[PDB]
Amino acid sequence: TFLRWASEPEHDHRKRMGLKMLLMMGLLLPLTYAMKRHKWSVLKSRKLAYRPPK
Amino acid sequence: SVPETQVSILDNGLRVASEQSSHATCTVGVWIDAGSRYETEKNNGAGYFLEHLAFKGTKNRPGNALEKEVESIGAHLNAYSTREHTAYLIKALSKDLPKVVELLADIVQNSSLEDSQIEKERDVILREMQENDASMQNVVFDYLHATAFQGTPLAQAVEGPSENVRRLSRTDLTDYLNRHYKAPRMVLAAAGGVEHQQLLDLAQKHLSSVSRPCRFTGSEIRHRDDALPLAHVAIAVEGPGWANPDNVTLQVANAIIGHYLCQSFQTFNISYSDTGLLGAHFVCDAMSIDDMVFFLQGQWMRLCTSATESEVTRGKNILRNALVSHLDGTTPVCEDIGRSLLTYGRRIPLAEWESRIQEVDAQMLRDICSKYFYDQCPAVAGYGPIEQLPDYNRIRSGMFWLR
Repeated sequence: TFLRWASEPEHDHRKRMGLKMLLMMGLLLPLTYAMKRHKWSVLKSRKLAYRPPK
Repeated sequence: SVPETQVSILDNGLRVASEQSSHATCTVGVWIDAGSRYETEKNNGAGYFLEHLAFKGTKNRPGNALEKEVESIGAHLNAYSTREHTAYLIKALSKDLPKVVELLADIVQNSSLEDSQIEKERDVILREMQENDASMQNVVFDYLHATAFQGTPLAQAVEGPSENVRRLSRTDLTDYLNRHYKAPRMVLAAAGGVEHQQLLDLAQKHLSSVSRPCRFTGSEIRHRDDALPLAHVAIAVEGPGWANPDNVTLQVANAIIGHYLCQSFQTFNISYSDTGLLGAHFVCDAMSIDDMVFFLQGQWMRLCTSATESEVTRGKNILRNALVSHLDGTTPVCEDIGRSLLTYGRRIPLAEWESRIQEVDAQMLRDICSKYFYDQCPAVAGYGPIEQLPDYNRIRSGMFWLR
């Protein structure tokens, strides 16, 4: 355990950063996905129709 | 001291209004609260096709002998149909006032729809529609109505789809006639050299027999046809309606907007019963398309944010000078009178219009413009080479400013 600590004194600090990163990404990924799906809904609902004058 | 429009509704419900003027020529019309908004997609061209059939003879005056009568006094006979109102009006002399009223009585009741004529007027209507497509601005405004009022009876056109036109019969027409021609929904309007008591007596003599959720939708419709030389684009937002007074303020704003870039700018405030379309219909070359827009949207946001007193005063003067719409001419006034009684239920005098104009200042103009233009979803209708016409996100983002 000590040698491990030696080889990475920041082990603890990092894991705290990783926990904050997972919480922030769990907050931010569905919200950015919702913004993308808002701004892409317009097209994803676009209905095309071909009306040759005939 | 505006000449008052004396009104005399009948027990049947026929409001009879008239305004007297020096003109020895008088215009008399019948307004009916019946348009394409009252049609239920199975009779989508009934009002238009009845408007074609209404001058082709009645029971008492069979065929062209009827129009021979309106040639005999030298009178002019006109009719029109909108999405909410139908009008049958005659411009004549003053001394021919009784017979004209009698003629109008036949046109609203006792009318005769000949089966022979029905086929002939179907070919007329069909052909006109088959060539109506030629008029672009009509195509663009119909597209704007369709995409703004999808799923409602306000999307469907006055003419209707060729389908219905072909598939229509006397009985159907008879229904529309017998259903939407009720006496309480009718105004007999007269303007010019007419006496109100004589007109009331004539309405009592004839015409005394007449029987007794609107939603806007923001959507991008784009009819691309690159062979056309010019492009017509209309952008609108939801209007307030007939009875909402800030229409007056919006009219001033429309005035202030005026028309400054690519040619063919314009502005409209079309009003229906508690709804409407307020916007602009420009028409232009491939490149100007966007900028004009960009241009146009900037002006709207300026009216939402930075309206000054000088342009408000200019718009008020332009609107007042626009009261000339009322003017004194028999036809225009009569027409105005016709709507007044159908929409407001009364004739608003020009002094009340002047009071509502002079109470408008810059602060309430930018307040009402922010209420109706800022951060609103518009309806867009384009026809022609409209590839450089921006799609809905760019127009929607141009409907507000980040500053």
